[PDB]
Amino acid sequence: YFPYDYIYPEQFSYMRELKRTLDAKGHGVLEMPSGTGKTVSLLALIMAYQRAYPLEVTKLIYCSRTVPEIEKVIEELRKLLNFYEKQEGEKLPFLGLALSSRKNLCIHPEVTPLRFGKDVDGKCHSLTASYVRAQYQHDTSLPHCRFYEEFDAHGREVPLPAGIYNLDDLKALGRRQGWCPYFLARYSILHANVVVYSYHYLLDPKIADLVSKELARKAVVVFDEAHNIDNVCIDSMSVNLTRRTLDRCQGNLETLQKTVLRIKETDEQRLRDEYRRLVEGLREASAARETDAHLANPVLPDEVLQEAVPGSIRTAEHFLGFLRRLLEYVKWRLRVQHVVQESPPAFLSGLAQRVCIQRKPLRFCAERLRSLLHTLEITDLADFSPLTLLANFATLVSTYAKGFTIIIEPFDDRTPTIANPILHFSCMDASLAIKPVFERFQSVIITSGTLSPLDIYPKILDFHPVTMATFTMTLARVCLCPMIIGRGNDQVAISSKFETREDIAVIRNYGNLLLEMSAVVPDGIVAFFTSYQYMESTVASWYEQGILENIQRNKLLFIETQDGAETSVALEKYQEACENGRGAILLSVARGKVSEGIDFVHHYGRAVIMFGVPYVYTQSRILKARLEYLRDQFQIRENDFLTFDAMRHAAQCVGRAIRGKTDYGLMVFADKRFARGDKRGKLPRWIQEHLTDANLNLTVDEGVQVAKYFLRQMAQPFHREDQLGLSLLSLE
Amino acid sequence: KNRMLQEDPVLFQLYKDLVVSQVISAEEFWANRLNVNATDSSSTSNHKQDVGISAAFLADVRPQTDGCNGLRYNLTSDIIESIFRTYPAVKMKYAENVPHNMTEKEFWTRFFQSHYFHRDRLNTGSKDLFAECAKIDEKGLKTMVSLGVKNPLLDLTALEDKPLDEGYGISSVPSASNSKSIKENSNAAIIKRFNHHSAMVLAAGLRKQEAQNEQTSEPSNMDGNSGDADCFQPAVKRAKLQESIEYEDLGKNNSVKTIALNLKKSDRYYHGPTPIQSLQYATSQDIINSFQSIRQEMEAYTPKLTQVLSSSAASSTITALSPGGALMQGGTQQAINQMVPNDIQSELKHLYVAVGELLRHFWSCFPVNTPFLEEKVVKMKSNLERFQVTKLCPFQEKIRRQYLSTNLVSHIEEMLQTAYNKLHTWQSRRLMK
Amino acid sequence: RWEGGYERTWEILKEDESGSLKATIEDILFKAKRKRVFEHHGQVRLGMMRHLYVVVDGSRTMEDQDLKPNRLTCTLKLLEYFVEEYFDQNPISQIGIIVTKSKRAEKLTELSGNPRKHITSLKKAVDMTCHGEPSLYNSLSIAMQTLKHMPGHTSREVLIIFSSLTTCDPSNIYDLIKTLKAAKIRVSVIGLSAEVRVCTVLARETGGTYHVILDESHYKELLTHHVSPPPASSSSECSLIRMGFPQHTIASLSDQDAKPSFSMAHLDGNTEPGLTLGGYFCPQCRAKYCELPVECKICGLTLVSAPHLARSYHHLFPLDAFQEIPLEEYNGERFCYGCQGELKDQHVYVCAVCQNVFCVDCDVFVHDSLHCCPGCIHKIPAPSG
Ligand code: SF4
Ligand SMILES: [Zn+2]
Ligand SMILES: [Zn+2]
Ligand SMILES: [Zn+2]
Repeated sequence: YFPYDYIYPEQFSYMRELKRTLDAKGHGVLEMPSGTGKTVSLLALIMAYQRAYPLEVTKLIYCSRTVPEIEKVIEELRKLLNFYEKQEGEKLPFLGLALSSRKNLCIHPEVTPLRFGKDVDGKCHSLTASYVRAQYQHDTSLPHCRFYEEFDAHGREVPLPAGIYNLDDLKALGRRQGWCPYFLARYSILHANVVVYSYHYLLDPKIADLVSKELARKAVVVFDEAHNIDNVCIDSMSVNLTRRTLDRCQGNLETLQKTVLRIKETDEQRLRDEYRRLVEGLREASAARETDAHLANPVLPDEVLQEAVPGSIRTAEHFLGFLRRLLEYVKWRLRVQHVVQESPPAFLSGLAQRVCIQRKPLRFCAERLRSLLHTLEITDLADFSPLTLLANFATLVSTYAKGFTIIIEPFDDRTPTIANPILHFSCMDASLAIKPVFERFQSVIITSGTLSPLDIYPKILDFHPVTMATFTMTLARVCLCPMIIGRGNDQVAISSKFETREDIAVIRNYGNLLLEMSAVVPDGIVAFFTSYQYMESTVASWYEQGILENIQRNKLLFIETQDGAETSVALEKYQEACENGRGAILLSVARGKVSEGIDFVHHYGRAVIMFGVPYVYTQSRILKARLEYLRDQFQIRENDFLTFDAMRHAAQCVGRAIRGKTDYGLMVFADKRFARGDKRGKLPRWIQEHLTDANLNLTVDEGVQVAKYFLRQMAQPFHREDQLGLSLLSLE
Repeated sequence: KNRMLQEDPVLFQLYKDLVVSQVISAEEFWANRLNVNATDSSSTSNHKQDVGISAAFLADVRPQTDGCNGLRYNLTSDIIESIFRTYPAVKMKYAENVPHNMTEKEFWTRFFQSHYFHRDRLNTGSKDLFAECAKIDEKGLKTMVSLGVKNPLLDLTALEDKPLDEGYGISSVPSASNSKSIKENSNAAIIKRFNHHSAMVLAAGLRKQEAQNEQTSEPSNMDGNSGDADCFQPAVKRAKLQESIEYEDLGKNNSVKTIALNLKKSDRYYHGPTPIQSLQYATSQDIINSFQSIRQEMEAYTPKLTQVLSSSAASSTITALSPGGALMQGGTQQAINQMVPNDIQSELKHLYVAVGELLRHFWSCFPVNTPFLEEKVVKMKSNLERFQVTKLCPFQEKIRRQYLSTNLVSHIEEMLQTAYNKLHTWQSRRLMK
Repeated sequence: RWEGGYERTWEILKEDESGSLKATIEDILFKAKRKRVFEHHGQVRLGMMRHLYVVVDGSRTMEDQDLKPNRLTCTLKLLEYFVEEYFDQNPISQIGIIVTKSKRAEKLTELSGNPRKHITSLKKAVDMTCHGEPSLYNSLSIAMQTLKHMPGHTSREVLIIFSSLTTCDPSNIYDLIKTLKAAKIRVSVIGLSAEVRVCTVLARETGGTYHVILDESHYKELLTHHVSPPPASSSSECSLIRMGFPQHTIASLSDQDAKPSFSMAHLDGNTEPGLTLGGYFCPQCRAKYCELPVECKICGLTLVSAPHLARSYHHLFPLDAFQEIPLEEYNGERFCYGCQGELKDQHVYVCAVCQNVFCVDCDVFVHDSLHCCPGCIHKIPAPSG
């Protein structure tokens, strides 16, 4: 049951956390210090619950947010697999399925090395179940999808795989025995005992990626770092719509008509046999691997699509419905570009004036979009991809709009002119994204190492039996140095009151507080800016005015790019440029997606400097409806979460460098807003012993010697740090 | 080899008399003198501000790139050279525009005046380096693809083609993105300029020793803060075992040295009937006898008045108070007998000891018949005549007088002998053909 | 706020047990602040005839004060003491003073044992600018190529004085691990008030011991920790042969004053540029020059002088320990077995074998100056066999 050595008295602090949340079917919220193996804590009891079957049943789904750390989950549990294996004697059967679908896909050297995921998987599925489903037999057009054919033969066969694999395993096994990740995974979902994949993949309302069978008997799912659920769920149902998309769609309108015109009865009587079968008994014909290729369920919590074949009986008639839609939709676009308008169910009502038959052909469209292409089975998917966007949209507008939100954003965001207007359909109820989750599941446990206010689980608007505060001791001398700055000499203004471009007199001493941090602190630092143009504003005075003149002389600097390609470059450098004779401080952005998937080690990356209040500051009026609805839920929330949204991202970013429990961390706080907000947002285990013991308005020049005093002592021989042997009560 | 013998006049003064007194050749001079300092003494001109410069100067290349309109050309590296010592294809580009800017001094300003500020599009040569660095980053792009682990460019891409989104997350900039078009253009180039300066490590990391493993992710990464690996393991009884046997040998042979043994047991044998204890009986009797004799101190009142034993005690005092007849003035020809041998023969003799130590060295292994090289077995023969002849006229120059000569030649014949010892001992191990 | 809060730090410190006996326990805590790490020795195996390499970071880190007016002033002054106390303890060794300054490395004093040469070098090293950045790669280059030509029967250890800065040197010093791991050369650094992970990985990949400077007292401790010849890695050597026993010469043996001075450019010996009158004599060159218990340049063997250097470590290993009791077994007439006094600060120091009563000033005098209990004498040598 892997105590395996001194475990820094925590597994016992989490032992009863399982036994309360699982034996009593507790939903459950865990605080966890960033300095704790996210699974060595959790899975060691979870895999212990896998062996300890209660009445009978113990499922496992797990998810996280980044596919390298997904494999890092897998990585040491293989020894945990091996650990008790020798100890309990023999070895029982196991499976953990890393199912990163859209990522690793085809071994074939022609399909494979085209860069993006979705379009190339469209080439794959167009080849498999659109070319070799339409043109079944053949020699050259059939090509060579041997791995899918191997799966079809293996469907009759019953193998038994080994343990949990990776995305590089099925790749090398593609030339050996594996029949490719997509289907070997379908056969392994049949008897899966543990699934790990992305937090995103489950939470796709666009294509409803139903992972298991809907079996809520004991559906046992585990959650780590589940911080920005809104930024998942609302963005999971967020619908962007380009004018350039529509005109391309306008161009393949009559393009598809030419396919209709050239086909007289060949694909048309193919429809006629089965469109009659659509009327007689309803059954999907694209339910092979095309169910996950097409919009599985845009609006999942519905009863059924009972009266399919909506007010539309023919195909060009159905095509005219989109002519009735799109051409009206640009009429619902182009005039509307003068005023931002937030009217979600009023739009569909005014649409009902314009659309002749509504609310059934709005909801029964995206399949009849697809199915009238399914009798074709011709059009390449990336060509058809901006169209599937559209029949997704009014389908979403058809069903869930009165609780949800329509926003129209034509004006200046990377367009200085009006050259690309856009609108968006957001949802608002991440609850209603996670209510079907909860109804499909048993009672499933969030763990977030950043979540200090427990009051934000009712921002998820849900119920909780178990929600406490995890308190761990530190006989490791001192876990960390949290250091709120508040300079008095250079007069702290670190919140953007006079904003990131309103004055540079604020900015005259962020270099000073950094270079001295650079001068003292060795061994690589990853700091967090607010945004890319903020970052662009950050270094804007830094070149022309004299700033780097000692900064490059002390360590070096790793610019992270708006483009993720060049952003991954310095990364290749930073893991190297620290581990050689160079400190090489990396420079980065909190809210940007450079802040996940890393888990910095004492090897490289052991200090973080705050820069400003880490709040949104960018997207207009996505607030107000989201604001007023929680004001329709709890009514004093303007002040409230608009603190915590910064805070939930802060230690999400900031509290990352410390792992194990001796790994160090210098998480200083250059901030103007600290009085309650930083204190509310910091962990109750972390405000208590460490944050502002007697160090609040710590001018950097004074705070210089703090880290000096910190490290020099803390780099002395560590004879023993909270050594546990046998069980001696202690009772916390 | 010749700049070595000219910049150093002391070693040249050593190198003179092998040509002046014709001791050895230059071929023999660089055959057995240097041989080690070819790595040690030549370790100055090669390093020179750490060559294979990757992460030493690169910290200071940007702050020390400009003092003034002509603040350049310090020494060798001064402030321009290691800039050239990193860029290679860009060094070919420098060579391309030196005639474009005519004067090299003009090039030093022009080629670096506009590239320093924002952007350099005035000359083909400046544009050559400018366009190349975009290709360099394009070239640097391909190398980062080959590593491809712990790189969330992979991990980010899986979440954006899937809904066809995160193009709005790019296109969502606040704060007046309408009418400037200045620093938007500028800063990304400075972003690009310092990423060049960042990849200038990468542009010089290949210079190190080509530095390649490119990271196939090594899928273990076992978080080992625990475990107690405890890297060093001494104390498996190594000097415990020495102490058990050497003090045992210091027990059974306690100081078998010069006076340390031979006087020791000889007087222990003189103790004689000590196991018989008849001497020890009389001892313990004499322990009991003068037991009382000390404490009374009437016998030890007058254990002083023997002026009979003062005169002799005064005598060897006075005898050692005046030693006489031992050449009080022992020097006073030594100044002449210093400056004449310490003009050449201090260095001349040193010509031998740079060689004769190696002459001891090849014979220090020769009967094993391993270090038996033709380079060495005739180097036995080579300097043998090259030294023992060239001393004979320095020997014969000082036998101008007789007792002025015969004192110092008692001490020089070791040089003749340690030569002939080696030669004499050479055939004690008779070498075959 | 802070005008009170600056003096809330004084409120508790100044105040104590009031009424009577004030500012008393504050002095007791200062004595309770004392008594830091004692010895924790007891080792075996290796440590013999070291060949040390002083490596000095000369950088801009020296300009910070932090202990002294210069960090070299903290460094350089006690190195002379470290030199002398080394030559006190370990004369069978020699030390390479090598200085890094401006991204290069200058082997300042060669690998040798002549103290005055080393100390005046430090006295020359006073007015050093320490311009430029540290480069260890040039330092290891000298360290390789010099010790490359040393025998494998030599102890191969390197003492680096690093000012905790960026290790500013190219050319794959991470690959110098396998260079020097194979070369069986140990490398020990201590960081000046901070840590370098790569250098910390270097020493933990070495077997050399790394530390961080805490204070000037603490600076002395690790020097003192590295005075002792440490048990380095196994399979270095066993023996070292042709240890030349010399002769002193009086130059008055048979022929009284037949030579005005025994250094006239022809005599066997007379190595260094100075006049001499005959004091010494080596076996193999038969080298007569100024007396030196080290080695020579023509016989090239080791001028061993046994009572000095074959005596120094010869009792530096075989130590034992005492014990402490606060009790009162009043052995003597409330006395000490050594100095014969009493204060009774409950540290009645009893030997492990002969079990004799000592004080701190008798324990320190053993454990720093006498290095053995003489109570074992009269107790070992009488039944010894
Ligand atoms: S099915 Fe398996 S092989 Fe065939 S395309 Fe998709 S990956 Fe490439
Ligand atoms: Zn000799
Ligand atoms: Zn005592
Ligand atoms: Zn004793």
